[PDB]
Amino acid sequence: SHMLGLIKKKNTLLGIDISSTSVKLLELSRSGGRYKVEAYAVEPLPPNAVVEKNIVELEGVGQALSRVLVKAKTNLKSAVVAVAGSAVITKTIEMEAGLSEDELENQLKIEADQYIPYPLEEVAIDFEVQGLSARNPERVDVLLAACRKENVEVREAALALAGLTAKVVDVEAYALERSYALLSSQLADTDQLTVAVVDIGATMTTLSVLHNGRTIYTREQLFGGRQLTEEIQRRYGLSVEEAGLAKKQGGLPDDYDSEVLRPFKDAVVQQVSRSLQFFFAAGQFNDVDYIVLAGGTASIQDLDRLIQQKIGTPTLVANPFADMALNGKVNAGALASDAPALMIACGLALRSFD
Amino acid sequence: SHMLGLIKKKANTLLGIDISSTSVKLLELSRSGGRYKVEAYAVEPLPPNAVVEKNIVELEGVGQALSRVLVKAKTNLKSAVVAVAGSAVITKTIEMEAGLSEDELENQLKIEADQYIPYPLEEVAIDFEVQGLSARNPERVDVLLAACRKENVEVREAALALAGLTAKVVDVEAYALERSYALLSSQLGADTDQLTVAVVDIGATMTTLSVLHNGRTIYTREQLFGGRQLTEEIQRRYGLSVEEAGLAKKQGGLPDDYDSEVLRPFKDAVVQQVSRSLQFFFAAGQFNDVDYIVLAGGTASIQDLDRLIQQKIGTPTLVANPFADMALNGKVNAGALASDAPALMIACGLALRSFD
Ligand SMILES: Nc1ncnc2c1ncn2[C@@H]1O[C@H](COP(=O)(O)OP(=O)(O)O)[C@@H](O)[C@H]1O
Ligand SMILES: Nc1ncnc2c1ncn2[C@@H]1O[C@H](COP(=O)(O)OP(=O)(O)O)[C@@H](O)[C@H]1O
Ligand SMILES: [Mg+2]
Ligand SMILES: [Mg+2]
Ligand SMILES: [Mg+2]
Repeated sequence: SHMLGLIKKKNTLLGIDISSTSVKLLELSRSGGRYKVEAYAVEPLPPNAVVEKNIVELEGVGQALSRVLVKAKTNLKSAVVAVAGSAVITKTIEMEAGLSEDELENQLKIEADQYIPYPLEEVAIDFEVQGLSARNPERVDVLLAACRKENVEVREAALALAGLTAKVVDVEAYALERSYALLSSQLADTDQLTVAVVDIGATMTTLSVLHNGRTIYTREQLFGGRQLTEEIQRRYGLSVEEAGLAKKQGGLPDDYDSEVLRPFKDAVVQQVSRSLQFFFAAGQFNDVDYIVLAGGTASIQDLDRLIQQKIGTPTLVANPFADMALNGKVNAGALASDAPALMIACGLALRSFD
Repeated sequence: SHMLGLIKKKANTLLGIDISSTSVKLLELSRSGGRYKVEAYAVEPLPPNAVVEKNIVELEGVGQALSRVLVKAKTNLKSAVVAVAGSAVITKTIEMEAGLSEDELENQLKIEADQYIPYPLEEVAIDFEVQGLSARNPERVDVLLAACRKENVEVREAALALAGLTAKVVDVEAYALERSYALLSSQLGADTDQLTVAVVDIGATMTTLSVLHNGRTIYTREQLFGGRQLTEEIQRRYGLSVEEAGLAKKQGGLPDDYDSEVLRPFKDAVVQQVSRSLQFFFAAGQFNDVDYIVLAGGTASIQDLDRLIQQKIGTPTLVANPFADMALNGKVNAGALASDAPALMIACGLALRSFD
């Protein structure tokens, strides 16, 4: 009766991106092929509640999660969250064919130890049979992915504090690929291009090269928009909130562009340039067809122009909601201005439709 | 721990297999974000008396046709979505004990569903979905059950096995129609989400009217009239067999008297067919008009049949084309697909189930 579809298959999940400085919620639905944004909200975190990709203050995250639900105003209580790909170990091993799912699980629990740095008791294991081994029909190819149990369990607890349940623990790299596939309109078929996605966060910048939809390269750096925030704080005597608000609202003195924003803009360019060079010297690729700017920092005025000017590669700000429709309860202007920072959240929400 | 998704979920694309009374249709779709693509497509006629009405009679005959439709389609997919007719499915909402798991619920549902379903206890296939807490009593839950005869599932399951195919999903044809209809938004000049459309599927031995309001089916009527009538009229008049007459219909090498004595009278009979069925639906509810009439089925490819119906009923009419906004695989014959499009609605809808 598992095959029965006498009842129409009818199951959406919240896209919840937990970063170092904020919590982002996105809810999607679709009618045929066209997607629609049901709900959206962003909540700042208490400082040092989430350092790096690691949750430290559990209650602080839970509170942030609780409040972001209210502003989004949605009914959904199940969500998709993600761990960093840097925290996941992936390995392809071969196993005996003809094993049941339980037998396969038992063997993989015991032998995972042999394929993972982590101690055996602290590991969350995910697996997938790929098919029969090419060499030998007696064996199957098994994909194995592991991370420390702590990473899953801490996010479990964090969502629980907001009454939320993680139906799926995704990997940020996968979420990026899903939302990037929607940029095909904004770009030619995303299915035939080589594209450098530069996610410029607050404290973290990440280059992700995608060829025909699949990630083929990833590099990270401790560079981000907080650098711009801290320089506004220092020059004008503002707190983190005031300075962050000042970026968007633009109420700063005349010397802001030349003394603060442009030097930061240049640091962004140098950062992007070095990362591309690292990628070119890492494989067959000599060039990318496009650079897609992502993260809140990508909304900096004419940052895309500057990168085009200094690098010579077509650059645009990510907007996964270009073709989508909107619920009347969603602010079109707010979403549009925050669009490049919602790539991960959108990709997490797209996991509902896989 | 099935929350884990450390490995990316992928690769669950299913063949759309539309089994009718006279043919088997295969369609394979892929996706690139939201944009769909036609990967594979083939059509194989069925041996006579293999499928009468919606009932499979010659199992080996359907299996063999399925084997042959695979070769022509040239696909590596071995999993498929097949459908039963909605007339074979009963839908009922019943009230059950709360706190029971789904597995717990299914076992007990065998005993409880019997009172409400017109099928034998040991001969029924039951699908169910919990809706939520009962309004009458929050200690109980409302459960939607949909049932059909076990045989309808098993025979299509066996037919596919004979061709090395697996039925991963047994869909309902009405659901398949809704999925492919949602794609007509472009050609219809309006969003499928806000529109009222009467879909007239004119098959070989059957015509079916389906009214869709904002994307959902709110009415369905069917009759045993179809393109075989045209074929049977060609058979007798010119002394041609089923194959020759059916081939002549599309190719049309026929004698000058074909248009006035056979083709046009059939055109008019179709109009009479569509006309009555619409009046049935208007007199069945608030609706006094439909915005569009969508012609589906192979018989809908009769030239200017859409214009005739539009003029004689007064409602905008077009021939269904679910592949308008789709890229095509290089191995797929663009011309053949274009001419067979209105007959591929169900097959397209079945393949779209891969993405639900
Ligand atoms: N319109 C904007 N202009 C400039 N900077 C912005 C804008 N919107 C957001 N930011 C910056 O984006 C940074 C946060 O980026 P985001 O990717 O959304 O979170 P994270 O960096 O934690 O992943 C903050 O430093 C904020 O100052
Ligand atoms: N181009 C065409 N012109 C006229 N009739 C056609 C054309 N193509 C197919 N037909 C007729 O349409 C019928 C096929 O209907 P179809 O929907 O494919 O069958 P079913 O749904 O009953 O399996 C056949 O009787 C065929 O003669
Ligand atoms: Mg981020
Ligand atoms: Mg009964
Ligand atoms: Mg049909």
